[PDB]
Amino acid sequence: PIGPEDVLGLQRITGDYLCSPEENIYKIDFVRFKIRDMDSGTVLFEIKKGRFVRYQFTPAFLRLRQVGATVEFTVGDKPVNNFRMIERHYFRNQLLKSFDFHFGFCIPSSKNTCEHIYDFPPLSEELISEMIRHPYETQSDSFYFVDDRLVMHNKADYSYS
Amino acid sequence: LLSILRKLKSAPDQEVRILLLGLDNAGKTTLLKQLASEDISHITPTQGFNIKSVQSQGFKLNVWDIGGQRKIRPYWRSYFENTDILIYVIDSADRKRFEETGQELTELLEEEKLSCVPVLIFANKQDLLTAAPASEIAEGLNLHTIRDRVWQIQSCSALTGEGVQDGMNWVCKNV
Ligand SMILES: Nc1nc2c(ncn2[C@@H]2O[C@H](COP(=O)(O)OP(=O)(O)NP(=O)(O)O)[C@@H](O)[C@H]2O)c(=O)[nH]1
Ligand SMILES: [Mg+2]
Repeated sequence: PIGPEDVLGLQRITGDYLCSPEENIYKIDFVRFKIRDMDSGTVLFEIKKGRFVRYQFTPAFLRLRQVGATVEFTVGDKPVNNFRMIERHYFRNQLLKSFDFHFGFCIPSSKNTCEHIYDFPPLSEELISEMIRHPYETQSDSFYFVDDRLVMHNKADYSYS
Repeated sequence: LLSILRKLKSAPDQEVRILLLGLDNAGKTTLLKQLASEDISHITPTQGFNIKSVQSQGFKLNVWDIGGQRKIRPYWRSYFENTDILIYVIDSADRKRFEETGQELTELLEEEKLSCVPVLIFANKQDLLTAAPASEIAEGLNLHTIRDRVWQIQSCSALTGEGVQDGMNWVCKNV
């Protein structure tokens, strides 16, 4: 019975997936991800589509100042109460970025989007070259809760070469 | 949205939640993408919600666009909580639906969870030649009879951007 409390203080990537696919009883499905630079307007990455992703990015991503990150997801036949997403990015025991969003109610058979528009954290030159030099050591956990209970867990690692 | 955030940054709770409602086809998602400086070309009817969560310097601006189709409308109530500003969008050229939209607005302004919430009414699609002017829409909906909150009607075109900043400037002044 994993909850938000268990996840919010973590200082590193999970050791392994924290639930099975069958625990996704609400059939929530992430169908699109988009990253844009808010400054120039340029879409740096978009994918339109099984719980692991490897991202092939460039150093330019680490020098951004204003970023829009969109997720798009569908929901099955059941209504979803108190849907919550917690996404955390790490490099080697350091928390780079955290996103905690309470969606609340999700309509049955819906297709929904959320774009997080945020100030990209000013990573030091030491950290930047360190993450460029070590691909896929930058990783993220995406935790999805329904009424404080973990129902879905996705993972990604990142390269900035 | 970026500059809107900065115009609201003094808000003591450090978060503002804006709810976008109105009939299907009114222009809600178009308005949202306009505000977000996003390409407005891939827009289809919203069968769910679209959210922009703008976060800077520990301030949080959340704008919620809920689908307006008759089958989505009954779920509007599930999104009322903690709303700071209601933006109600109307297709100014769809006169046959003026009574339908007045009815929905009337209901919203009786809702317990929306009591005292400032309401901006966007008389949208003013770029269309047959669009009713804002003053006429205001008369038709009896906006002058609103007792329990601050309100404003603003002529706009979500397509062209005209009138949008004036609407959002009123929003910023009235958070
Ligand atoms: N001429 C004109 N068309 C507009 C304007 N705003 C939106 N539209 C058009 O009106 C149609 C519906 O717009 P949309 O943003 O999808 O409306 P919505 O309120 O989000 N519909 P739903 O609630 O079903 O999602 C689209 O074809 C859109 O291009 C406008 O200001 N002027
Ligand atoms: Mg829409």
